[PDB]
Amino acid sequence: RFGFPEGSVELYAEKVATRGLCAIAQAESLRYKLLGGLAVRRACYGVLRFIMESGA
Amino acid sequence: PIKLARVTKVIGKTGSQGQCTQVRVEFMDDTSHSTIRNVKGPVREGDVLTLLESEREARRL
Amino acid sequence: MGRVRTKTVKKAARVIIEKYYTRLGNDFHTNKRVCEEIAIIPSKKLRNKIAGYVTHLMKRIQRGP
Amino acid sequence: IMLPWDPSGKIGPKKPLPDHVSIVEPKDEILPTTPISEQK
Amino acid sequence: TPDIKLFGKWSTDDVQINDISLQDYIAVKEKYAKYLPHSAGRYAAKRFRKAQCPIVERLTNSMMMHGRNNGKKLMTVRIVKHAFEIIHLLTGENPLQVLVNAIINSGPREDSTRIGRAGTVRRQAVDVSPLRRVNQAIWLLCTGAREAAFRNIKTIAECLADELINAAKGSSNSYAIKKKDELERVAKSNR
RNA sequence: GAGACUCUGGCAUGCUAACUAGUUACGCGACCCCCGAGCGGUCGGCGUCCCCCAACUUCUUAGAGGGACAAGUGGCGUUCAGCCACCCGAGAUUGAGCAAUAACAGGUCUGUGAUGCCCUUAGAUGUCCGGGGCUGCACGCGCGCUACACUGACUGGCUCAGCGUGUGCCUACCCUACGCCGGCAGGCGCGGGUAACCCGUUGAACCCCAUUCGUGAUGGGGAUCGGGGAUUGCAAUUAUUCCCCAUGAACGAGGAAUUCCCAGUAAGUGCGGGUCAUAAGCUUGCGUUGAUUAAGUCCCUGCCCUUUGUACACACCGCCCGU
Repeated sequence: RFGFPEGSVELYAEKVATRGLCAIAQAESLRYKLLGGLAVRRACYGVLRFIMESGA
Repeated sequence: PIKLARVTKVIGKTGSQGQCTQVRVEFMDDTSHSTIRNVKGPVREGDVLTLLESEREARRL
Repeated sequence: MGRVRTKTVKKAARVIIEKYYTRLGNDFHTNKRVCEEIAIIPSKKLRNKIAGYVTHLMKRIQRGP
Repeated sequence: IMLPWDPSGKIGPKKPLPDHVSIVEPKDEILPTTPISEQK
Repeated sequence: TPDIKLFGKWSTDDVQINDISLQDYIAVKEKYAKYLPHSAGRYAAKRFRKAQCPIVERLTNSMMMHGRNNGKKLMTVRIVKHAFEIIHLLTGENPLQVLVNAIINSGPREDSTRIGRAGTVRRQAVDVSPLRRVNQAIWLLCTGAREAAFRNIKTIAECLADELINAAKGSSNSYAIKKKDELERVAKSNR
């Protein structure tokens, strides 16, 4: 797309730590749960409980 | 019967809007005699007035 | 147009005296420096206001608990 | 989410809040001294 | 010059501001004089700091008015400088005395407040302070010459001088006096 | 949540260092040549002469640290909290930015490939092309521009800023020195600039100094209408903008009513950016000249706290009695 010449670029996938201080990771997790019928109550408390276990 | 008077101390504002002010004065010719009067404008302790009605003895308005 | 100190300012002034009453005296610009040296405040202006209440306070401690 | 990293750690986010204050305890402001000439 | 301060020509001395009440508010006879109108002019921050302003500078400030002329000190100095010169011819006397005499006998001594008795309009005579006498004097003199010179062949300099001379003395045919006596009339009515 | 916090403004002859922000003293290293004087020294200068081995303080250059805290003083105070006048100095401070719980059937499906449900879908509500209209006029309402003149209009000469932007864009395009021709619409040639290096010392207006006019709906005022010129584009009619001659209306400080605002603030004056093939009576920033009046209160309009009273609770735009 961006018209860079060949070989001018390189990609590195990288593991992350601290699943519970970032938020986007929690939001995208929360997405599919709500899609699959689940209770808005059980889920919201669960992610909330997990984030607090993390260190926030 | 025009008169003069210096100011001694300011008591408080008055009026429907806080424009007049209560003062106490002595007449600059005898020191014992004294009255209290309403004035308009910025007035400070240490001033001199040109009284016409030499006696009114005003009260709370 | 008014100048009152808040709880953060006052409480720390209390704690500082209750530890370091020997370091301090009656001069502001020395009391200023020692507070910087012992404590780690995030801001220059907060540093100032604390000490100014400290010094006011020492003059009370001279006489009368 | 509100982060805790108030002083530094592995990584320091713009150290501490403008209003949180920490005193250090002396342990040493006692010093019952006398005119001892302890050369050293 | 290290002993006298003119406006270039005439002097702040040889004049006697002749009252006690209107003392302490007029800066003309004081040895703290100035060669010219406006300085910087810090004299607006506090409450009573405006009392320590030279009286001509006060006058100069008030002239430029009615929107067609704002921020035109220099124009007004031209008017003032021409104005004091024309005074000099007609009577051969320091205009400063002619100025204070007007300011003296132009400040109303009595007025009525708008104490409408909580919505039932009926006033009550009161007394007036020195500083407000000084201000309404200047305001009345300035809005004299102006309306006289609006659609006329005279200019502000002549009309200013004419009203000024007629107010120093009691001429009874000047805007300043015709209003001053009116206000005293109304006060004595609802006295 | 307020405060604290961030940005900006105001101070430092102290530090740091400089042709791509950039000088200022010395040498004048040159000023040109008399560049004036004058029979000479001495004064004069803004750019023109450079590599850059003649200083950086004072613009804007920009980083660090410093500085102001009701600290010293006199009164007042439950002598606590704190308040007023002062000594040195900037003495609460221009200022903005960020902004809580609970909410309104507030607005936006015409900002979105954010989306439900209904409608339509080859003779289309899709998507292209030609033209027109969104601007049409017996009337009413609001945000603004110009003016009602002599504190002025016209004609010539003097003298000073700052925030900014600028060439190849996602599907189409710059700011301009210098010369030559004509008033501008301009138009031909060459140069500079991917930028405080070019425009650029951004030679701005109002102001200021001198001539003409003299209360005359007058040379104030410039709507309306005729005629001619040029420029953008594929295309100027319902004149899209601009220039020149003529045309020369209402309007004499505005009734009841009502808006905004107390320090570099109001007001006057004009430069830039957005929109932009063509362009500002609008908005957003910028400087420039620079006042009057207050330093108080709850009377009109509204807000917060406590006490009280209630037949209201979609909550006084309420409930409600009779003929």
